[PDB]
This record gives sequence, structure tokens and C-alpha cells, in this order.
Amino acid sequence: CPLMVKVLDAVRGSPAINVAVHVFRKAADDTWEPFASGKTSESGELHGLTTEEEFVEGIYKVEIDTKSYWKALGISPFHEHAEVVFTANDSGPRRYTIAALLSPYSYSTTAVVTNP
Amino acid sequence: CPLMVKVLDAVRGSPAINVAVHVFRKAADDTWEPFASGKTSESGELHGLTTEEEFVEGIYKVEIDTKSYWKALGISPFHEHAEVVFTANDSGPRRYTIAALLSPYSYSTTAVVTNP
Amino acid sequence: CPLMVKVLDAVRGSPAINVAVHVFRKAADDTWEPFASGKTSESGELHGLTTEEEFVEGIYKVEIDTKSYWKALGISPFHEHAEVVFTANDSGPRRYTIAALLSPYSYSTTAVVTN
Amino acid sequence: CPLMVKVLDAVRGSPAINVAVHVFRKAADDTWEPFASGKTSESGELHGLTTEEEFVEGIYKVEIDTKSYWKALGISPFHEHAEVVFTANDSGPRRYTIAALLSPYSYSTTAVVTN
Ligand SMILES: O=S(=O)(F)Oc1ccc(-c2nnc(-c3cc(Cl)c(O)c(Cl)c3)o2)cc1
Ligand SMILES: O=S(=O)(F)Oc1ccc(-c2nnc(-c3cc(Cl)c(O)c(Cl)c3)o2)cc1
Repeated sequence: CPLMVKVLDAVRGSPAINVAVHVFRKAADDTWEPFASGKTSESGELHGLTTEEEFVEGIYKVEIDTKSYWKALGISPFHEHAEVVFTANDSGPRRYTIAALLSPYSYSTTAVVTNP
Repeated sequence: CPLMVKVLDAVRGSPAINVAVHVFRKAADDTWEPFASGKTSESGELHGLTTEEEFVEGIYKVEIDTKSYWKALGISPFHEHAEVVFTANDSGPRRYTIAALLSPYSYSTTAVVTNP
Repeated sequence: CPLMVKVLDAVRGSPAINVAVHVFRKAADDTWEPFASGKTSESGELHGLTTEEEFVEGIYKVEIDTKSYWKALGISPFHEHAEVVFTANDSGPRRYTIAALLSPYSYSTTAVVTN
Repeated sequence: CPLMVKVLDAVRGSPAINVAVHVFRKAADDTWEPFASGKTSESGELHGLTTEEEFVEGIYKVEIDTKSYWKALGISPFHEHAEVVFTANDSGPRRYTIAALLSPYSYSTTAVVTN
């Protein structure tokens, strides 16, 4: 609920299904510790990554495995992945949706941040 | 259900609320006849524009009133509106979502088309 | 030149070459009158559309024939065309670049307005 | 030059000027080693990062310091930075332009790869 990832495919005009997503959180020693991971559904959405308790203040990295997506579809894309890096929950809990729109040589990403 | 419009604001990181949307359909004489209109909700979504019966094959124009949106927020933007023009239902009924991501001098639009 | 149009292809990662572009100016009766046109070059650019003298304040529409571009590449696209509609304003900077990034079911456009 | 980076501002409709850009090359041990850096010019461009000799095949990361850019304009942004990660491949065209379009809560990036 606190963190959701939606992915769309600009070539097909569809949700981007079965996209692997890995989330990391910056540790006190400045390394990127694994936080959560999952795959987008048939709707292009990934829910259930974390809980309000576990999703504390910090710097998070959402890595969307765009190359693995395009290669699973038999296409040779430009980027390795799309990375979204942001400070979260620094003014108390918020709900974050990270959205991405994918093409083989381009991608756009935006955030929708709401206060419960 | 057959036609939905979602609008997001890239400056605020939020849904774009209260955005006026006008839909037109090309008539047999090549003019743009009014088809439907409405405003985005607090979620940035506009539902209820049309029915499966009324939404026949044709060329449709979805005009998103981006200038009126930015000016209602006291901002002077570049574009008059964003226009999305497409042939619909030419291989039988489909469900269309027209999405747009807005900035004062830029916007992206994509379609998600599904077969029920 | 006061107005440049640049078109890019997000599928191939290249300029979008030989794309037809039509520019219209809004007339007093709210109809769109032909203003300038051309085809993008090998660099995806279209220069020479107008001059400082002719490009007066007003509402302009740049129509990019995206459907023909995709069909020539053997790809089925969503949109009939991409349209960019804006007001030219003398108080702002002098030079307008209208950029468009094309995919089969999506496009993005931005304006880069400089002196 | 084999590698150009161009940064644009979607709020003001302008080049994004004086933005710090850092380029890294992936090392054999999977760490990111500094490769080239600079600040975008008045045209939002950063030329001169590398040469044909130095820009061998491999995985590169271009990090754009978007947070500092927005803060200097007095705007609160979402991202820490924008990152563009890609493989340089000799079979493809020779010249890579990495373009980024910035908004406070969003960015877009494309690659224009030509000969
Ligand atoms: O959950 S619904 O709103 F119903 O269906 C939708 C869910 C999500 C989206 C959506 N979210 N972001 C976008 C989206 C994101 C980017 Cl970077 C973009 O360039 C464009 Cl044109 C759209 O679309 C659009 C529709
Ligand atoms: O010599 S170059 O600077 F490379 O030629 C170029 C000139 C302009 C652009 C360019 N300007 N805006 C964009 C561009 C525009 C849109 Cl809507 C966008 O989504 C993205 Cl990711 C980039 O690309 C890219 C290349």
C-alpha cells in the first residue's frame, strides 16, 4: 500500500507485464541494501512490496528491469534498467506510486505522492 | 467504461484534478462533432464519457484543456491544450485509456487499449 | 529562423526522417489556415519554415504525420497524427524549438524557447 | 565526440544550465569507476566528455544532479538524481546523445544514436 510500481509499454499500448522490480534502501554505511522485490502483474502493477512499519524514512532506489523485459520479448533495447532514486517518508508516512512508460530507446518516470 | 482519461501533474507529483476534457468524433462531412465532455476527479480520472453502444467506430479527438488547468493554478503554460486523435473500434469494441503527464512546457500521452 | 521542429524515434533511437509536418495559424474566424510545411531531414529536423517578419503573435498548430511514418516502417500505430498547439508571444524568448519523441502508442512533446 | 549529454527543463521550457553530470564505467568487479564529468552549458549540453579511443564497449552510467538544479531554482524535487545506464556497442552507430527532460516529480530520457 505504501509503495506501488506501475509500468506501461509504449510500443504495444498495454500494461508492461512480468517486469522485474528490485527496491534497495541506502544503509548507514552508504551501500544499497536489498529492501524488496517483485514482478508486475497482468495490469502492469506491483503491490505488496512493503508495509507502513518497514517503510521507514530513507533513500530508496527502485530498479525496473527494462532490459530483461524487452529481451524476454525478443527485442534489443538501449538501457540496462530504469532507476528511480528518492528520499521517502522524511515528513512522516506517505504513499508513493512510481510509474514508468517504456520504449526500447526511451522511458519516462513519474511519482504520485499522497498523504494518508 | 469504454473510454477513460487519466491525467497526472509532473510538477506537483499528483493527479491533475479538475482538468476539462472534450471529446469529438469526425462526422461524414469531415467536421468535428461534439461527442462527450467532463472533468477529471480527485484521482485525476474521468469515467462515464460514453457507452459501448454510442462509442461506435470512428476517428475521435480527445482534447485535454491543459492551459485552463495551469491558468486555474495561476501558472502561464506553453500549450493551448493536448489533443489525442485516433481511430477507435475499427476491429470491434475495445476499451481505451488515454493517459497524459503534464508539465508547463511539456506533456506526454499514451494509450492503453484492451479487448473485452 | 524563429521556429524549428525536431522529431525523434523512441523505438529505433534515431531521428525520425522524412516525416511530413504542417504548420497552421488560427484565423479570426477560428479556422486553421495553412502557414508552412515540409519534411524532416536526415537529422529529424525541419528548418526554414518561416521568418521573423511572418511569424507574428498568434495561435499556431504544428501537425506531425506520425501515422504515415510508422506505416512506412511496417508498424501499426495508435494516433492519426501528433498535434502541438501553442501561442507565439513577443514578450518571451525569440526562438522556438518544438520537439516530439514518437512511439507507436505514445508521444511526448516539449518546447525549448530561447534568445 | 562519441558521447553527448543534453538536459532540458520542462517547467521553464529552456535548456537546463549548469547541471552537474557524472559518467561512470562499470569495472570488472561490478563497481562504478569515475569516467568523465562536467556541467551543462548555456545550451544545456555537455560536450567533450570522452574520445573515440577511450569510449570502449562496456556498461556506462550517466548521473545527472537534478536535485541541486531544482533546489537552486528554489523548487523542491522528488528525485535524488537521474541515472541513465546503458551498454556501448561497436556494431551500432558511432555517436550517442543522451537526452533528459526534467520536471520536479518526473523525468524522461532518450538515446539518439547515429553515424
Ligand atoms: O489506475 S488507472 O488510472 F486506472 O489506470 C492508469 C494507471 C496509471 C497510469 C499512469 N500512470 N502514469 C502514467 C504515465 C506515466 C508516464 Cl511517465 C507517462 O509519460 C505517461 Cl504519458 C503516463 O500513466 C494511467 C492509467
Ligand atoms: O544534437 S542533439 O541535441 F542531440 O539533437 C537533439 C535536439 C533535441 C533533443 C531533444 N529535445 N528534447 C528532447 C526530448 C523531448 C521529449 Cl518530449 C522527451 O521525452 C525526451 Cl526524453 C527528449 O530531445 C535531442 C537531441
